Amino acid sequence: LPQRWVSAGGSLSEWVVALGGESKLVGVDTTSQHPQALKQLPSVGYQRQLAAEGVLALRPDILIGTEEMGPPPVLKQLEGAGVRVETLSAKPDLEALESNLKKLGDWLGVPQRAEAAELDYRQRLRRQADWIAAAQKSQPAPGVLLVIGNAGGQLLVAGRNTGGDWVLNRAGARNLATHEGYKPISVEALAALDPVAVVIADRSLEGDAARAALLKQNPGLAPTRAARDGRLLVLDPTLLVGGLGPRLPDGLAALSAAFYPSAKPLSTPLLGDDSTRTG
Amino acid sequence: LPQRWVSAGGSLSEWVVALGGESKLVGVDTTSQHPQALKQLPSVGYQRQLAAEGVLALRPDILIGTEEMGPPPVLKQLEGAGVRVETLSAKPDLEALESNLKKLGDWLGVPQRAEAAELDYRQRLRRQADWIAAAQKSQPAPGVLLVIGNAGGQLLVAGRNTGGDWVLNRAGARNLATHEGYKPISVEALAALDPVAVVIADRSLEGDAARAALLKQNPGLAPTRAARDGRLLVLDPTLLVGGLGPRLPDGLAALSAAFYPSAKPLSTPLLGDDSTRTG
Amino acid sequence: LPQRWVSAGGSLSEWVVALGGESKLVGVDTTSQHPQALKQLPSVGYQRQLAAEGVLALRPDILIGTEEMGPPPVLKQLEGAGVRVETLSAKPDLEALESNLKKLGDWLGVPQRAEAAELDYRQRLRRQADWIAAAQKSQPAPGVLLVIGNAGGQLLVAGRNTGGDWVLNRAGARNLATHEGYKPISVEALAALDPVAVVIADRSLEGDAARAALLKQNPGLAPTRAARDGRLLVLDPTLLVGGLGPRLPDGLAALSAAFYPSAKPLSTPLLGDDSTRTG
Amino acid sequence: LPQRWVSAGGSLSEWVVALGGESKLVGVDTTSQHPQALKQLPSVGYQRQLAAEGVLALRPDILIGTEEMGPPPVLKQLEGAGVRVETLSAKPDLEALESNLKKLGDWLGVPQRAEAAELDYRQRLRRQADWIAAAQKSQPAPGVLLVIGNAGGQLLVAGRNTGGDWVLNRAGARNLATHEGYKPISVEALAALDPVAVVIADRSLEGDAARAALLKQNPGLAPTRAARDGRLLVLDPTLLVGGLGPRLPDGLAALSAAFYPSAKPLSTPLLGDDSTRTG
Amino acid sequence: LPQRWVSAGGSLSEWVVALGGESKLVGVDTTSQHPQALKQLPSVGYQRQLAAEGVLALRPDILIGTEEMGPPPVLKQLEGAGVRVETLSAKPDLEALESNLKKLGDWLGVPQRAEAAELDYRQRLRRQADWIAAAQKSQPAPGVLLVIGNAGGQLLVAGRNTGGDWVLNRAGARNLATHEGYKPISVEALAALDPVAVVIADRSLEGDAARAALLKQNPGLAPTRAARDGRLLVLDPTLLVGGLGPRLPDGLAALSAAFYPSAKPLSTPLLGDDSTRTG
Amino acid sequence: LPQRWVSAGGSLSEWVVALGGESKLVGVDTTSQHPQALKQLPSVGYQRQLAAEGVLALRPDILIGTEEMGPPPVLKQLEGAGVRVETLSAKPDLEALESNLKKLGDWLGVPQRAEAAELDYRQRLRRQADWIAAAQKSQPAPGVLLVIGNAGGQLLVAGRNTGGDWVLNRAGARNLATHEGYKPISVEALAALDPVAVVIADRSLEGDAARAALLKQNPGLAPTRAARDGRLLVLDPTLLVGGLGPRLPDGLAALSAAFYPSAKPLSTPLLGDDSTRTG
Ligand code: HEM
Ligand code: HEM
Ligand code: HEM
Ligand code: HEM
Ligand code: HEM
Ligand code: HEM
Repeated sequence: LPQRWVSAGGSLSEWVVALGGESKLVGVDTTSQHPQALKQLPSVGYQRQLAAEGVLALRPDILIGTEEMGPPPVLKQLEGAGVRVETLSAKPDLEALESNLKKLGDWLGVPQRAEAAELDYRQRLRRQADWIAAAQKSQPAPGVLLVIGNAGGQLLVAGRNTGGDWVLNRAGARNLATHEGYKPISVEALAALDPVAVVIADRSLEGDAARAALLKQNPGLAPTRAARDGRLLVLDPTLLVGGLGPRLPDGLAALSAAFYPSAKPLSTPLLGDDSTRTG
Repeated sequence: LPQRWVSAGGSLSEWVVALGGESKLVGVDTTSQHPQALKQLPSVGYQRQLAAEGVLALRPDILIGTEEMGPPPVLKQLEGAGVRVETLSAKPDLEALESNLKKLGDWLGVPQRAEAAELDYRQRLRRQADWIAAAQKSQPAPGVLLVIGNAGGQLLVAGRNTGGDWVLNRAGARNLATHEGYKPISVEALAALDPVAVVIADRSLEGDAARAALLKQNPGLAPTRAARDGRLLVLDPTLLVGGLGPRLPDGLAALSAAFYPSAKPLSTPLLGDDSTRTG
Repeated sequence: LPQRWVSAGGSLSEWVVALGGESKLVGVDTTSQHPQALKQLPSVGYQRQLAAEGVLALRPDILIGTEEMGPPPVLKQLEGAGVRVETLSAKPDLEALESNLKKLGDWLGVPQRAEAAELDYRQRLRRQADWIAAAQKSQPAPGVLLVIGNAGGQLLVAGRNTGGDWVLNRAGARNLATHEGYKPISVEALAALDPVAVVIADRSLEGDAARAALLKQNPGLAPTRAARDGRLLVLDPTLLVGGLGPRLPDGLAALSAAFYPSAKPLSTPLLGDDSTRTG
Repeated sequence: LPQRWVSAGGSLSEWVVALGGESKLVGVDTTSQHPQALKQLPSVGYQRQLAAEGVLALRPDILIGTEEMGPPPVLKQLEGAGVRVETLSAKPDLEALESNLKKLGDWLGVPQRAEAAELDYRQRLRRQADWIAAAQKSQPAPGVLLVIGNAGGQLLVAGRNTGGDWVLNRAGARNLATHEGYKPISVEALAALDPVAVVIADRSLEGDAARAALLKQNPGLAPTRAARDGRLLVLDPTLLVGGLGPRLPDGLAALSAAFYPSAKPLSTPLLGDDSTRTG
Repeated sequence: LPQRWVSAGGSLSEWVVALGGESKLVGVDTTSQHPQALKQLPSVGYQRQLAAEGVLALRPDILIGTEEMGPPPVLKQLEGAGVRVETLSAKPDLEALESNLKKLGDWLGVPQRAEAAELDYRQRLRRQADWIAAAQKSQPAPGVLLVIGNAGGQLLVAGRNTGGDWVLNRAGARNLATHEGYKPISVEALAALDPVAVVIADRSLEGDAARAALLKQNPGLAPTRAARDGRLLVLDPTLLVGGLGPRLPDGLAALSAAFYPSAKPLSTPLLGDDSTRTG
Repeated sequence: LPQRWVSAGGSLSEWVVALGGESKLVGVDTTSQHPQALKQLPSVGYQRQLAAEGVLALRPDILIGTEEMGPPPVLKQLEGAGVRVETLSAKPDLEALESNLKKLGDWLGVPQRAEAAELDYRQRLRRQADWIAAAQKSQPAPGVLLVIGNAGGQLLVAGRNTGGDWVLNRAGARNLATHEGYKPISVEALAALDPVAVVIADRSLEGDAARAALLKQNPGLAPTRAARDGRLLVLDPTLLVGGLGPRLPDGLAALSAAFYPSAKPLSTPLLGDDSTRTG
């Protein structure tokens, strides 16, 4: 069984730790910020732009990542250097998660723990769905948009078949975007969609800074119901990297509470609320 | 000499403390937040809406305030109740300051200290003006706007003969507003003015929250050079209440440094900087 | 259904938010500090001294408050201006609460949620009463006093039929005051009552500052068992404004734990404990 | 029943407070730091070196401590001065705890509460043992060492029949030390033992400072699996003074979670984790 | 020259560090809390009650302390064990300081630095005296009392020939106490003295907690001008242990500013101000 | 003159800001963390591994960096895309600095300010050198080592002609390394050198965490005088990237104070001190 692991992809790293493999992690990419301790480990750079020399320097027994791990030539030279490179799935669905956990469990030597993790996860999701069903008795599902930002610019809208879409659906909202994947869209169209709430995952900014930057670069969003009712929600971007992660259930609880404010929220930083208005 | 003082108007209160009369203050209005300890004294409400019963309860020997202290009927019933009511000047000029200090010094019994205060103040201002003169050798004075907000709404623009205008001029900027006093102006006109920087004094919000609210309610400001270059500066609103206060010199140093970024700033929380852009 | 709400009275505002009406609140009075976000909304001043021009500026569809909302002439001119003014009950009893929730639920469009709120509240109270019954098996109910202070002065003692009395009773204590309402009482009498504990709700001070101010202005309290055993408890004053609020249950848990120290406390900032003694 | 208590021995003090006797404590030794408020009470010095004049000055009705309370001559002169000196047991076992609680309950007048405390404690321990049994199905008990340090020096290893040994066993680990009591051992032997994890209870240092000091003065520990896998755990030293204390159950939950990382931890500052590695 | 030093007496330790001997300090007594790092060194207990075994364990080349270091028998057994024990002076005067610095400089090997330290110190004091002279032109020296407390109790008043008296005089105040040394005095007499300000050095409490405890145990102080004008100043107690220390000059600047509020304070945590009143 | 700048190399970015060009910076590499606001700008990745698509997305008018900016192919494709790529000097000497400032000043349009910056810098250095000369009268220059770490591993020692060497020399120390550039060296040799102090610049760790990691991976350093006397100094790594930066003067003041502890330090987070010992 591999003893020295290097992990690329936030959620993958969280899973390794969750399954008890923290002491086996010798290096991680920049999107791996949870738990907090992972930030103090050697860095191999961004997952989409791995540093070959960086991973080799750690004498890794295994390198794990998803489809979004690369570039391809660097991964190839790594394999040629004797490094065991595994590719898990970043797809936004339980089938993928259950498959990733199966593998991680095996390479870690804790197949039972991996099964228990899958079980607790689905249980959390079943509970989240039941809470939503009850909440929709007094309020219909709101139309929402999830956008990925870079200091408020270069907006990418989460369309169908993305982690962002999965998160919006699982939290009880209706994704207003009908396209596939993450794609840029004119603010004009976005404003026309008039979302009840907008979820912002910014790579560089957080809280009010993220909100302010968003409005600076996309003034058209100010006339949306989302901006008017103080519903520009800031989400922890790492929640969307490397496939479905262990913190999503807590994330869904916070989002669904914001989506159905007239319902007693579920029990249990990853979601900043808006305190400003427009009228 | 009066022993129990109640003060209405932020800057007036700061002066009493500055001259050593802190132990004589038994109550203050809500705009008196400096020094921090003044927030722990009994409150008589907002200066423009004093609570008669509130001041009487403190058995004050003297009540001080400016023209903006009121309403008139309440001040009258107070005088009729035997309370000594003094009215100082809130006018934005050294002549007024020097006159206010003269009186405060006398009622406090420290005429010499009051003179020294006037002297240090003007010295600070002379130094600020010389720094600006040198700074304008490599950069011309920027056109700027100062706005008073309420959670980003109900914008009042500081025109000529206001504390806001005095502050912009003393900090080396050109007030773009040509009207008199504080008046509401359409965002359309404001955006047309295209300020290099915008100074925001919000009664309820601070930092990025203030910026975000401002943009939400006034989307048109996003296309100004101010928003584009990350120059929506947030100023401590108390710096503009009750006439010229003792903290303005430090305030001018921060503003002038932001107005002439290519000059080594002057020596020495009251000014939050912008970190977002638009491009 | 009203879309823009202005609320006067801490507890009322908390309820609107609790029922999911936060995005409909456009302004609140100074006693509305919970949740924290409410402090960033436009302010209409103190509930007992509303600013007419202040509420009108917000174009409110409805203004809610209790009997303690005023003054009367200002509320009248508001009604004459077309503003819908509703008056709920501030009375210290479940009948009033259940009636306030009924109305809020209707004007908010969530009658079921309001019913669920009433249900959870009474359940919390039933649980608090059972815990007390069990706790009184090893210790008798302590005689206590609840005082409202202003920077430690102008003390008002909570007598019968006040929110303070309701809170003392519901927390398992015996209110030593036999008068009706909130009334000033000489420290001499208060010290004679010799409370086992004293609860202080100060408008301006908190923690040790509140304790120190209390003792400075009322030296006679130092010889009470309360002062001797380090039981000058500081309570969040907003818990007593605008009728019975949603945070009282958590407040009762903290108080009852302090009142019966030999009992395992109930599950779950609003109550500062004393660490000083006298002997 | 005694009204003024002076307590020597961290855990004893915690118990007095836990049973509701906080207002009866007029003084404590330096190892009594929990709850936090106990640090603000008069100090009688270190438990092993009590200040006679220090306790007498407090006019105590009773002085409680364990075998480790002294020196003997000082305790004697105290008894001769009329002070009631009680000696409880510091022995690392439930029989001793149950006997200490029995006495404290009686002198405090809350025999029932003391019984309930014993009951909750054993219940917590039964639950901890069951969790461990389940955790050992996928992982065998790890060999561990517990050391008491002084700014990383003067290391004492917890052998058999010590609170440290009790804590390691109850948390699911195997104490690698075979000696009796706390004894100094050469780092050479300690490194040879090659612990999977090392628990450090430092009197002066905490967190990374404690780790760094430990390695500075005992370089040989760097080659242990504990140092390599980032498992130099820092434990709150007060958890080991004055017999079995009320916080141990929470302490065991944290330790056992660190000892069996592949198990979902138990529900609920006293244990700092290691983030550094060696490879 | 000695390489391993153990120091008893706050101010002595500060001097060793100030002269550059920090790396030579291997242990200190509990009153040595400055700089902050000294708290992380091995502890030898309280200066007046040194732990023989504690110092020996550190293999010290030298042990330094003042007259207040003891007890005598422990110091004797230490000398008999080969430990070099030096006794400096704790007397409240420059002659003593200059003599202590002379010795420390020699044993540390930096005679010139010690001379420079004496020079800077006296210069600081000359500047403090000149500032006071100018301040007394508009205000006469206030009568003040300095008290040493233990969680607000066991009050010792600083009389003539004490560090407390030296500090009051050097800060521009008149010590109202006419006795010699530190002695207990009835609150009745203390209140009669009616100090303009009271300086409290509490061993266990700080800030408002110290104030509250003081008033609880000495209610009579509430009617003093000091309590009425919010002038119960809390001083860092370590400033008074082990003779004249390097932080006194900064301490004098803060005190003199509080004593002459109508004077612009001198340039540059050791003095907490009072925010409560009585009227 | 270029309006949109992207900067790679910490010190270069600091200079642009220092000269007043902050509003012209639209993106920076990961080593640009000062001022703090630069962390909120879009990221182009690590300087040695720039993201082509990342810079192009910002529509930059100019890209600045040093020799260490790359890789080469990416810079080439950038030039081919019309991006103006400038290469400044990272060499550790004033000639290089003065040349970089000359260029930055010109492209920014503030040649005079750039000259003033060069002037203030050299003045700071002249003052630092004079302070050292005086300090060496009572103490000889200490032999020191500066190491660059990665979570305490992969140690690179700063030899001749490196920013690390420049910093050690300018701070009054003697670099014990005789090799050229940054090179790995066995801990055996490093320990043999027996440095009086060791300066650690860790890419991932800070403070005690950095110290602990260093000792874990390099146990041999524990027997050095540096470890024994608590002189493992942690330096802000960004101070060594992108050539000589504006914060070095403050950095030199802190280091030289640590190198000559018996000298009164110079006036004015970038240097963490060691509090642990070995003996
Ligand atoms: C906080 C500042 C710094 C950060 C964030 C940083 C980050 C990185 C990253 C992400 C890598 C790729 C992974 C790896 O190979 O380790 C790297 C490589 C490297 N870094 Fe840095 N670095 C910093 C400071 C420095 C400094 C001060 C030096 C020392 C002169 C340095 C020298 C190197 C070297 C030699 C490499 C190898 C690859 C190459 O040079 O092309 N870095 N750094
Ligand atoms: C944090 C919450 C509170 C704030 C911010 C607040 C603030 C104020 C202010 C500004 C005044 C006017 C000045 C004065 O006359 O003292 C006032 C008056 C008054 N307050 Fe409050 N108050 C609070 C809580 C309470 C509570 C809990 C009570 C007790 C039942 C109360 C009873 C009164 C009374 C009796 C007056 C006299 C005037 C009147 O009742 O119309 N207040 N308050
Ligand atoms: C932090 C400081 C300040 C606080 C706490 C404060 C608070 C208030 C409050 C509570 C009201 C009543 C509600 C309303 O009508 O909006 C009010 C009204 C008003 N305030 Fe202030 N204010 C502050 C600063 C200022 C400043 C700097 C100006 C600008 C010159 C200003 C101008 C006004 C005006 C024009 C009104 C309308 C009513 C009147 O002027 O009589 N306020 N303020
Ligand atoms: C933060 C600094 C201080 C600490 C930590 C401290 C601690 C202690 C402790 C633990 C005791 C033993 C218990 C007792 O008898 O109360 C004690 C006793 C005593 N302390 Fe201190 N002390 C400090 C400052 C002072 C100061 C400034 C004075 C005043 C001149 C002082 C005068 C005394 C006296 C008179 C005793 C009685 C026993 C004797 O003097 O031998 N202490 N102290
Ligand atoms: C935070 C808690 C603790 C504090 C504040 C503390 C403090 C002290 C002090 C001040 C001394 C005297 C100086 C010396 O000889 O080192 C001492 C001695 C000693 N301590 Fe503690 N201690 C603590 C925890 C412990 C623990 C958990 C043990 C381990 C079983 C322990 C065992 C000893 C021993 C063996 C001595 C030698 C003298 C004797 O036992 O009589 N201490 N301690
Ligand atoms: C906190 C987490 C994240 C960090 C630290 C991060 C960082 C980066 C960096 C440094 C770049 C290179 C510069 C650039 O082209 O902008 C980049 C590119 C990119 N990132 Fe991320 N990223 C994060 C999250 C995400 C998420 C959630 C998405 C959305 C699905 C995403 C999608 C992309 C895309 C599409 C690119 C373009 C290049 C490519 O895909 O190969 N990133 N990111």
